[PDB]
Amino acid sequence: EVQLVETGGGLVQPGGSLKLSCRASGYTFSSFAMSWVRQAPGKGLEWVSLINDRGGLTFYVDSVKGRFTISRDNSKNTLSLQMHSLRDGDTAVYYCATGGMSSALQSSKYYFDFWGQGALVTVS
Amino acid sequence: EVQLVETGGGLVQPGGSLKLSCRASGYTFSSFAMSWVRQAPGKGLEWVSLINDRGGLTFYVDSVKGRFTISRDNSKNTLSLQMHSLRDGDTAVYYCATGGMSSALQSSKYYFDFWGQGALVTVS
Amino acid sequence: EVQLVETGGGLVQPGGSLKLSCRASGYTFSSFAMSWVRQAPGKGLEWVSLINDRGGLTFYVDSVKGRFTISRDNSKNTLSLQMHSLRDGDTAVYYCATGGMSSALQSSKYYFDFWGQGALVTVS
Amino acid sequence: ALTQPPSVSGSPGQSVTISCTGTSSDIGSYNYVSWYQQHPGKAPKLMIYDVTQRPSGVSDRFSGSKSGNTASLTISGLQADDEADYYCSAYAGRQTFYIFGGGTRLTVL
Amino acid sequence: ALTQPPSVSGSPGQSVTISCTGTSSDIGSYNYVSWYQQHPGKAPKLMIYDVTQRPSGVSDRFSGSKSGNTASLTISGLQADDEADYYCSAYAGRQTFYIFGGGTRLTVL
Amino acid sequence: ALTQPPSVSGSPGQSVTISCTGTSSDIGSYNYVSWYQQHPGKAPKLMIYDVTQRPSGVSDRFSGSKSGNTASLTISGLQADDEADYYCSAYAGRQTFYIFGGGTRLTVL
Amino acid sequence: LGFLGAAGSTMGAASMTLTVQARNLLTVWGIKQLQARVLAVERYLRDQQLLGIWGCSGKLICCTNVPWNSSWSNRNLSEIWDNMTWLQWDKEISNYTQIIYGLLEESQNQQEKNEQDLLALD
Amino acid sequence: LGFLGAAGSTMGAASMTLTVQARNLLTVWGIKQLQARVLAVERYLRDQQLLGIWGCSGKLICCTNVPWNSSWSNRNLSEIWDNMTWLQWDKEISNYTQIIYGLLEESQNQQEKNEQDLLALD
Amino acid sequence: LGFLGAAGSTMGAASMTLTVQARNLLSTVWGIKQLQARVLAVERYLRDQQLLGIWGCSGKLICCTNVPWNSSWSNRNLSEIWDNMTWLQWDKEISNYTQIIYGLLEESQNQQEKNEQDLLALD
Ligand SMILES: *[C@@H]1O[C@H](CO)[C@@H](O)[C@H](O)[C@H]1NC(C)=O
Ligand SMILES: *[C@@H]1O[C@H](CO)[C@@H](O)[C@H](O)[C@H]1NC(C)=O
Ligand SMILES: *[C@@H]1O[C@H](CO)[C@@H](O)[C@H](O)[C@H]1NC(C)=O
Ligand SMILES: *[C@@H]1O[C@H](CO)[C@@H](O)[C@H](O)[C@H]1NC(C)=O
Ligand SMILES: *[C@@H]1O[C@H](CO)[C@@H](O)[C@H](O)[C@H]1NC(C)=O
Ligand SMILES: *[C@@H]1O[C@H](CO)[C@@H](O)[C@H](O)[C@H]1NC(C)=O
Ligand SMILES: *[C@@H]1O[C@H](CO)[C@@H](O)[C@H](O)[C@H]1NC(C)=O
Ligand SMILES: *[C@@H]1O[C@H](CO)[C@@H](O)[C@H](O)[C@H]1NC(C)=O
Ligand SMILES: *[C@@H]1O[C@H](CO)[C@@H](O)[C@H](O)[C@H]1NC(C)=O
Repeated sequence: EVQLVETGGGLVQPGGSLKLSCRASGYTFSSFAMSWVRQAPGKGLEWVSLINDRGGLTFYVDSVKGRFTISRDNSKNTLSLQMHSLRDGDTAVYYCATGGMSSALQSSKYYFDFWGQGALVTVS
Repeated sequence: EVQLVETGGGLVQPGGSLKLSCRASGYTFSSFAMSWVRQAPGKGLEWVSLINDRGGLTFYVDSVKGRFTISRDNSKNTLSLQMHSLRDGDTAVYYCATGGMSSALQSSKYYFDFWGQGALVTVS
Repeated sequence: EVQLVETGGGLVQPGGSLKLSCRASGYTFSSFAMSWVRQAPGKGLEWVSLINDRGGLTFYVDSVKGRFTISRDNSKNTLSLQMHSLRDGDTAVYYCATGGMSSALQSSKYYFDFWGQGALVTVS
Repeated sequence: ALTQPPSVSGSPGQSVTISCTGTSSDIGSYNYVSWYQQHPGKAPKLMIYDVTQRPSGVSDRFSGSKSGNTASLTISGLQADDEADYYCSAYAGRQTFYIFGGGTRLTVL
Repeated sequence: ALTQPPSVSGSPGQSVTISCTGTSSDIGSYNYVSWYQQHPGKAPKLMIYDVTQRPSGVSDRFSGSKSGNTASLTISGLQADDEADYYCSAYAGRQTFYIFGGGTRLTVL
Repeated sequence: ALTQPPSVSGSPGQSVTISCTGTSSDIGSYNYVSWYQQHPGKAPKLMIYDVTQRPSGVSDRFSGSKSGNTASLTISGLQADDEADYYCSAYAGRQTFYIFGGGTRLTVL
Repeated sequence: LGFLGAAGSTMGAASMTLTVQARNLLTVWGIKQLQARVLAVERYLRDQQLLGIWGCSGKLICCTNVPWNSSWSNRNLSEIWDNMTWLQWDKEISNYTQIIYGLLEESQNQQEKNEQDLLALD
Repeated sequence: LGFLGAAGSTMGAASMTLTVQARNLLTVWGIKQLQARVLAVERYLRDQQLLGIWGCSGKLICCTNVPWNSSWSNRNLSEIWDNMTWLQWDKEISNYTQIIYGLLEESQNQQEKNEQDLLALD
Repeated sequence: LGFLGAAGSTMGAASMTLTVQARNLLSTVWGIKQLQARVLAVERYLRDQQLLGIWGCSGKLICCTNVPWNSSWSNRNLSEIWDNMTWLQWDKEISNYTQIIYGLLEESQNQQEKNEQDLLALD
């Protein structure tokens, strides 16, 4: 009964910025890596970013290295994503996912396990 | 008299893999670095791969970086190239040669003296 | 004042090699980084080369990365730029400038304080 | 990107396969080829992780395999609940972490 | 290179703004946007170093700012001296260090 | 690849200079040029190792040099037995290791 | 948690407290105290030299190139890093530690030779 | 000049000659000489271990990832490196010295964990 | 062969056994005598480790440096130095030049440390 709930505004003008939040429950938040994956309205799933369990290491796709910042706060069970400039091609449903990397003392994952409901980011 | 005998090669279908073994006789095998050089039937010579005298270090051209594997068993004299995947482009006489690197305690080679006879690798 | 007096010259074969020299006065030579910036005859500015305070560090644009050598003699308070091979796009007035980098101990610059009068390099 | 067919179909009681083809630097070298099932209007769910394993609470029907540079998801039974888009995700090393393929339409007759 | 207008103009006593647009790795992340005024036939000179800071000895009139990925140079009443070309310069990072925009012809009516 | 003339033709007793041209990052910076002689039905063998040296057992007529961004093989007075393809090669750095120039058919009239 | 405070703690939790237990590793009565201090110094230097020859000098958490052999412990990563303490683990693999250290030395020797050749390839 | 000769020079000038001081860190008098030698060895090794836990082992000028807090000293680089000596600086930041050391240790721990995790990203 | 086993071997062969001779540097009248001997051994080891440290070779047994070799010290070719000579004959040959080499290594490391510090200053 793992829960993941995304929050944040769904309508943005081109060239602006947007912060999404994502609250987790039902598991130890600090023990798992987290990621954001996007799905365009007419396309499939595309990975956006990943962050480590402790919150220090961040990784991104080539197209978003200078625009997106992923962060987490384990003490508030919160995953945040700050998007700058947010071009028209970034319009998508953004899902939280649990998994994608491990702490080297845990078994490997390399998969996305629990999936969140999703939030729709529309670029005007 | 130094001589190198390539005992491999033949017809192979695309998708299949082939292994070429080049025995060496007449000199101390473990003291020389070895390489594989490719000559297409209608073209000139092309360097493919290089292995050190100890055998721990391997280098390839970018084209065959993930498909070829060079190896050396110093004890039973044999330089072996295992070509996985493969394509129509890699149709060629493959020569083994004694050079291309040095131990870093001896003089610099950067040439390929003492050449083998050459095995013919044909891809349908 | 701070005066940067180029000498050099300009009459060079298209495949030739030239050396510019630059003298500086009015300030402590060994404490500023130096650079070369070129301006094509009637177009905008282009940064060419950067040298540290001690002469140990060189940085170049990619278009000259294998051709130009920048050097400094702190004892005689001179800067020099050795160009080899060259090309048709190298027609320009070259200027010395003080700035563009600073050691960790001192304050940051990332800009050019004083620009010399320069010299025109033309490739026939 | 990974290549998948646009559509696969069959009637209840037979088994079907969904192919996922990549390159040597992703599918071949790294045996972490997960599969996801996305119900229309809902979020995806994990069906098989690694290249053969299966999470708890997922039916034995879904199975996986990999030969050469081709991975495959085999679905048996076809109880007509699985009206969904299937995706294959593959770890591709550093700098390119994960690559997803195009969706495959599963139609139950 | 950076994108910068080819010319600006105005009357004496009026102010103008010279814009200069770069990318996120060039103007946004690094606040080292110098401005240089080159009279024709003369070597350039420094008029702004950093987004706001002005050199010692340069006339007070010159100022500038940065917002987002756009930097701008703000001048004051165009005295007859201020007829020259104005070039930007942004610290891109390591690798390619500095990039210099085009010239802006400033015309006094 | 290196650029090298497709063929040359020489007369016995007259010296022939087989050339080779590369780029500044490869043949120029790295002082390791090498010339090989390949008979039509035989595996190649090595005539010039490094720019000017010659291995024991190879006739003293074979020598070579480099200048600027080019290199040249001189084989002195032509003999009847020197009917073969010639190749130049050069160490080009720890990335692209060795680059081989095309073949030069040496015709002896 | 102070010195040895993680002794009964989970290995994955105890592995964050290495520094506290590393900082604390360093006429007749004068001779006795000097023998104890010299012994402590020699033990520290032997451990540091042993880390050095493995290529792990200056580190507290050093990854190596020696694969783990199932014979030493056929236990999954969870059973070691999440459920066990370092004392239980130290007892579990004590028989093989003199083997493991030897393998580490060999791998570093090969690595050093490799590094040497690359610095010359040019 | 020789040992401690740069003591009256500026910090950016004294920092150019760090090896000169570094090389000088290594019965009535039998036991006293032995105690002095053990003391010198102990102090040197404590300094080397302290550099080690910060990730600065083997270096004399070691850059770190701890930002400078303006409460420790708010003087700019032209007043610290060009117009100050090391002894004056030591007096200036003495109170906050242990705080800096703690942050340095913590920083290395995080950077020791993160690097390990990267080496696990297959 | 164990401790000092590669003494009559060539330096090429002997260079592969450096760990063997590295581990043998560490372990009231006789009390004071043995503590003096142990402290002497510890001080000599630490002086060698500090000397390696100020050369940028800390933690290494085979350390490449950025100091060119000067023919004046010895003009021998690598086919004699490494393949036809022992470390004892070598060490005797470059005994008169050891201090110059040590000074050059120290200055090279100081220049490299300043260069590395500046390369991190750049943003
Ligand atoms: C002791 O173990 C219990 C669980 O059994 C845990 O809650 C507690 O933190 C442990 N204490 C220490 C110091 O490891
Ligand atoms: C693992 O340990 C066993 C028992 O000590 C040994 O025989 C075996 O060779 C080891 N594994 C490998 C891969 O060498
Ligand atoms: C590890 O093995 C134990 C054995 O009891 C098992 O319970 C546990 O689920 C395993 N953990 C894994 C596979 O991550
Ligand atoms: C280690 O060796 C001792 C003595 O041979 C033996 O009693 C003990 O069971 C061994 N331990 C393991 C874990 O094999
Ligand atoms: C001492 O300070 C004076 C300036 O007051 C300076 O010229 C001199 O170089 C300094 N001497 C040393 C040894 O640092
Ligand atoms: C250290 O503390 C004392 C007492 O609180 C204070 O007087 C002194 O100025 C401080 N030292 C500094 C700021 O260097
Ligand atoms: C001594 O030299 C001989 C050859 O002269 C060699 O075979 C032998 O291995 C050497 N002994 C050692 C220990 O190197
Ligand atoms: C080598 O040594 C000689 C004298 O011993 C000296 O003149 C020469 O400059 C040196 N060359 C170097 C260090 O390159
Ligand atoms: C080294 O010099 C000796 C003569 O002193 C000679 O016999 C040997 O061939 C030389 N080796 C090389 C590689 O030049």
